[PDB]
Amino acid sequence: KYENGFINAPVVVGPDATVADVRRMKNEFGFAGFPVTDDGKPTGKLQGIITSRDIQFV
Amino acid sequence: TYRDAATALEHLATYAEKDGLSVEQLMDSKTRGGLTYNDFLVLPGKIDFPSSEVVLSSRLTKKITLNAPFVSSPMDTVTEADMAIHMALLGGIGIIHHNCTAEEQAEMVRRVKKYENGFINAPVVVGPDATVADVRRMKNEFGFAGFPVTDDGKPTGKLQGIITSRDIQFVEDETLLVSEIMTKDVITGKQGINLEEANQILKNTKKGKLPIVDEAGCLVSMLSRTDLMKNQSYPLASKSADTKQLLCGAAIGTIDADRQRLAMLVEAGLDVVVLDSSQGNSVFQINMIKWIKETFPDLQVIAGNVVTREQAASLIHAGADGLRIGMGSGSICITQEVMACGRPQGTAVYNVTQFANQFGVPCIADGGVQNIGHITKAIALGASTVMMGGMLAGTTESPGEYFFRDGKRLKTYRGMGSIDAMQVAQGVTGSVIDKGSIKKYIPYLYNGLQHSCQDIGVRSLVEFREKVDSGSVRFEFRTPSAQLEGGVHNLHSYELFD
Amino acid sequence: IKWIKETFPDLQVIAGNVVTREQAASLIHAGADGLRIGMGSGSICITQEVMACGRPQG
Amino acid sequence: TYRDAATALEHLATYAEKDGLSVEQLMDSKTRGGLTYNDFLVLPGKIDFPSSEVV
Amino acid sequence: PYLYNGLQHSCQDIGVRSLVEFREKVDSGSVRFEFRTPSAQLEGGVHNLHSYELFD
Amino acid sequence: TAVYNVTQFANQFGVPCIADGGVQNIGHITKAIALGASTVMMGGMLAGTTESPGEYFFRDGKRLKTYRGMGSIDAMQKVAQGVTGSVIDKGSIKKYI
Ligand SMILES: Nc1nc2c(ncn2[C@@H]2O[C@H](COP(=O)(O)OP(=O)(O)O)[C@@H](O)[C@H]2O)c(=O)[nH]1
Ligand SMILES: Nc1nc2c(ncn2[C@@H]2O[C@H](COP(=O)(O)OP(=O)(O)O)[C@@H](O)[C@H]2O)c(=O)[nH]1
Ligand SMILES: Nc1nc2c(ncn2[C@@H]2O[C@H](COP(=O)(O)OP(=O)(O)O)[C@@H](O)[C@H]2O)c(=O)[nH]1
Ligand SMILES: Nc1nc2c(ncn2[C@@H]2O[C@H](COP(=O)(O)OP(=O)(O)O)[C@@H](O)[C@H]2O)c(=O)[nH]1
Ligand SMILES: Nc1nc2c(ncn2[C@@H]2O[C@H](COP(=O)(O)OP(=O)(O)O)[C@@H](O)[C@H]2O)c(=O)[nH]1
Ligand SMILES: Nc1nc2c(ncn2[C@@H]2O[C@H](COP(=O)(O)O)[C@@H](O)[C@H]2O)c(=O)[nH]1
Ligand SMILES: Nc1nc2c(ncn2[C@@H]2O[C@H](COP(=O)(O)O)[C@@H](O)[C@H]2O)c(=O)[nH]1
Ligand SMILES: [K+]
Ligand SMILES: [K+]
Repeated sequence: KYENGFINAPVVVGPDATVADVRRMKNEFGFAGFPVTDDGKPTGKLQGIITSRDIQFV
Repeated sequence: TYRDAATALEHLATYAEKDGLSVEQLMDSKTRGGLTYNDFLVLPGKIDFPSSEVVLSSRLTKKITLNAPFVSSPMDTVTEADMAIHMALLGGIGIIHHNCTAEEQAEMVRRVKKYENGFINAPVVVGPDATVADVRRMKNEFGFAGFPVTDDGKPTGKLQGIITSRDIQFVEDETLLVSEIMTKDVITGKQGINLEEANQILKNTKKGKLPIVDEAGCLVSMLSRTDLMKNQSYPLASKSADTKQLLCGAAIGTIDADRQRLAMLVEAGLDVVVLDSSQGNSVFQINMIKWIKETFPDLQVIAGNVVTREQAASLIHAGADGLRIGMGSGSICITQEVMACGRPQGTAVYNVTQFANQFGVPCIADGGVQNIGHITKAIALGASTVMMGGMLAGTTESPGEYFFRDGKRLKTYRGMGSIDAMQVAQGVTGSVIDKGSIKKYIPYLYNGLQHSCQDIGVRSLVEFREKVDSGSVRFEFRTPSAQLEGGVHNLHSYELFD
Repeated sequence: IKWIKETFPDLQVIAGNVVTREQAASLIHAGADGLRIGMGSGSICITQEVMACGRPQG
Repeated sequence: TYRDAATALEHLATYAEKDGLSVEQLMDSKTRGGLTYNDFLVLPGKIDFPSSEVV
Repeated sequence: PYLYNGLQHSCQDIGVRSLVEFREKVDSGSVRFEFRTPSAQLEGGVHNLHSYELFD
Repeated sequence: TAVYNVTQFANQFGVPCIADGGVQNIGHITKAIALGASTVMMGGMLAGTTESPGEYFFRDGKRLKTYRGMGSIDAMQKVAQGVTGSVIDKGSIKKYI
């Protein structure tokens, strides 16, 4: 999973998740590029994306 | 029969003195005299706070204060730009060596000052007629890839767009012009805006840069997102309160030629100068000090080296803003064996600072420092900061090429008085073991000093200074047997950080 | 120490480590039933070199 | 508060003795006695001449 | 000449222009001294190096 | 001798062979391939590099990493045919390889 062309089952986050949750996810995986789906599942409806820049200075 | 335990604290008053020695009694030679760090200990006190609460704010000079009492020595095997940059970021400061041409030293100072910025002065720019090949050559040279695009290719030119690493990153045709690949619509800040205002706009855009332009649309300055990141990652960084640039120190001699050298260092943005000498109490250095205060009145001057009260008085009278203490205490130094002249570092620090502190002149304890214990004791005896040479040699930020010998990873470390460096030697050439990055090593020293203050029962170095002078902090001599017992002993083998 | 004497009054408490008169007085006042003396005197210990803090054991 | 630096040389007179020991005090055994070269140092002073001038 | 030059620099650091002056300033108590504990002697010499290598 | 005699047989079946063990330098790699090996396996040479697990410690004035055989008692504990030892630091394999 270190290098991909098409990433399978990318890590995602729900809209109701907090910045605290996203930072905890960044430390764990550890990247900060999580698309946002409505149900918080990888197969869910895309509603946006959150990146490192988005949470860097929150 | 036995006294009631409830009377334990009250019974302490029946004793004429607190247990252990005052700093006065310790250094009241006597009987015994001429001691160094390893000859004594600081006795523990009362803990009523966490070590994380301990403040290590320290005066480098009259007007300069650091968040940590750590100073890297001006030696060609310890402090160049890389060293000085990271010392400043981690709350200390670096003194750039002068075993080099004036131009080379000024360049090192300049790189330290330009490493972090608030408003970038004269940012690197590119013209629209430049090629991708040119931009890549610029990236390699500076090297950063964010360049605003001006019509004339001057920092003061009319802004027409911006070129970033992402823009050139996967361009196959290097002949393409900047005008073709650049981003034309760029968010800018208006001239006259202050730093806090400019930063917010930058934070809102989420872009790499924020160019500042005048009403005519000409570039005047620029912000960088990474500067905000650097501030966030290094909140204790030693920086100018106005420019946000890292503080930088540099060493010079006291000959007439160093006047031109210093002028070049000041132009590069030097914040503090160290007059480098094994015996600073000279007419030569005194004249240099006087010349600096009238020529560069805003430049802080550290004089030295000194080890006696008389030396200190002489240079303080000359106008020194700080003092460098140590003669022969250096790991790679031999002045005492060659000149018969020097002083045990512990006694030197005490007797000099006992005089100098009365004048609000901070003193650097220079040489003989190898561990956290040495740092604590130096400060206990009156030092405001400690200078480290050998301890920082062999770190990745140190300027050296690692070589292998005796099955050990080594870096060369040499005294500035050694014949090799000058090319009667007062230093020698040697090697030191690898230690890794100071990004780990300095926080270890920082954390260690906090715990040391905690055990002693002081919440800051300011408090530490006060409680020692008042006789509240207590000390104890170490016989040769006590020192062996104090260190590792009676083991077949043994293996601090990481 | 105080919490132990009121919770487990029959339990003997040894406090420490200490090396000064003042430390001893403090913990004795707290109710210590015994004291442990030593700081840096340990064969495998380095507190004195790392903390600049300790005392010759004698 | 801090003393004025201009009074630094004048303030030296408030001390009973110069910093360090006299040769008499060094060799006034005592306590300590029976020392050799490696047991002591000479403290530095004031430089107002080049070493080449030394006779 | 190395010893000669070295002794000149040593006199300079002490602040005396000759051995005659050196003798006088010591006897008058102007030249000052300091004991060296065993720790100070180790600190005064080369210390804490993996290896090391005066004249020539 | 092991690499030569095995590969002289294995090459006839198009089966590539790894030369595992005894490799310490570029010369060993060359000779192993010369004798018929298709690749070389390195253990000790890569131990002590930054990308290798786990943590460095200092002994005898040298920066070391623990290096042990899978047949050592320590390894089998989560008749020994291996031992536990140490190797010097080597830095990143991004430079070493
Ligand atoms: N997304 C993605 N594309 C890749 C990756 N590796 C190679 N490619 C694409 O594969 C194509 C050709 O790659 P090539 O240069 O032959 O190297 P190779 O794919 O590593 O064999 C190019 O379009 C690359 O951008 C990867 O890790 N991720
Ligand atoms: N963002 C993300 N990256 C993944 C995932 N799984 C594997 N990766 C890889 O991890 C790397 C992360 O990209 P990077 O730009 O370094 O970090 P990010 O921008 O914070 O996501 C890429 O090379 C991905 O191919 C995943 O679920 N999410
Ligand atoms: N781009 C740029 N950076 C500078 C200049 N002068 C100093 N710097 C510093 O270099 C750093 C730029 O790093 P970064 O923005 O990540 O690199 P870039 O995105 O490729 O420009 C900032 O911290 C600046 O303070 C300059 O003229 N141009
Ligand atoms: N629209 C617009 N694009 C910009 C601005 N600043 C930079 N860009 C472009 O957006 C892309 C990403 O730039 P940036 O994130 O600053 O580059 P990085 O610092 O290399 O990550 C590049 O193609 C830039 O030319 C801006 O203010 N507005
Ligand atoms: N652009 C920029 N702003 C800075 C820098 N250093 C401090 N600041 C700003 O100074 C203001 C005060 O922040 P401050 O509390 O000093 O943060 P700290 O320096 O981490 O303690 C904030 O707007 C910071 O963003 C820098 O290097 N660059
Ligand atoms: N006399 C003398 N002192 C030196 C020389 N090089 C470095 N020093 C001193 O030794 C200190 C470094 O000591 P270390 O940190 O290695 O124990 C420096 O701060 C500097 O004052 C030299 O060549 N001669
Ligand atoms: N018999 C035995 N072989 C081992 C053990 N541990 C490792 N080896 C082998 O020794 C090789 C290591 O060779 P090196 O690169 O250290 O010279 C490994 O690739 C593996 O094949 C062990 O405990 N017992
Ligand atoms: K010990
Ligand atoms: K020395």
